[PDB]
Amino acid sequence: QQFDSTQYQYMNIIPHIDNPNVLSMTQSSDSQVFTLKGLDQGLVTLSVT
Amino acid sequence: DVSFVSSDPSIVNLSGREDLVGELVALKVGEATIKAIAQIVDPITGKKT
Amino acid sequence: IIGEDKLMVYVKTGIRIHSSINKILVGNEAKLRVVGANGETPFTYGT
Repeated sequence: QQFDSTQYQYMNIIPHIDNPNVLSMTQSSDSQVFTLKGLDQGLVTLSVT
Repeated sequence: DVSFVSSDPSIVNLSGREDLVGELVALKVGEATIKAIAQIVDPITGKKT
Repeated sequence: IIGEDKLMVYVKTGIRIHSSINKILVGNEAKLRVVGANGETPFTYGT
């Protein structure tokens, strides 16, 4: 079962990236949602804990 | 992947077997299309797209 | 009978490269591996 978005404010969310110079990240005004941005040509590995 | 397909292999053939190479040979006077197709493999389901 | 249990055996295609990083500094390293194209790890094919 998924948790409701209103419970993610109780969670320690930690994103993980190998190459932040090709693909950058920020967290949004919702704790459940992150904004990614491409900066130069390449490929990047991503996960979240 | 990139894979290649000739409209008549007897006017223009590919120098392959499994036809990823993009190398071609002209065999007769004529006109042909070679279609190239770029495809990703899904690493979670094995689906080509 | 005192028990029954059930191994699922999947038999499945080709190869890919795998690494958890694809950037390296000058003077640094990264260890690369093969993995199968379905997901076959060096545990089960590497022998």
